Amino acid sequence: SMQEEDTFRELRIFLRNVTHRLAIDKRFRVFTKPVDPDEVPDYVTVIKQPMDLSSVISKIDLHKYLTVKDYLRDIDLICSNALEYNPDRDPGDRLIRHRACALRDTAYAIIKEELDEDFEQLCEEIQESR
Repeated sequence: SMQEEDTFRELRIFLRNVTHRLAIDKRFRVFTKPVDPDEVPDYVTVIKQPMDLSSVISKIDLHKYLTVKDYLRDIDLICSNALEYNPDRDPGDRLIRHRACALRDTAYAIIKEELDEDFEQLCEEIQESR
């Protein structure tokens, strides 16, 4: 229905806003674009499902997220990829993992404060009906 389409549009608007707020945070710069294979040639062989905040915006605009849960799976993937690709005690690895964790915790904290649970439940019930 039109009302359901309005619901998913409202979802996309919310997701774009959250994603922008993550993308402008200096700590999360490393997560804002896909890894450049020229810079990091073994990346795509170790990490099977790359994800970044630019790709997240593209996916919002492609209507790939019909729930906040779906979105958070991609935020989680950004974080888990960083953890897997940079697992060493070295400070470069530790910094990125700390930032990856902060990206994830920040997204979740925003959503906890700003997403109405009934709005999410509505999205989920529309998605389930399709």
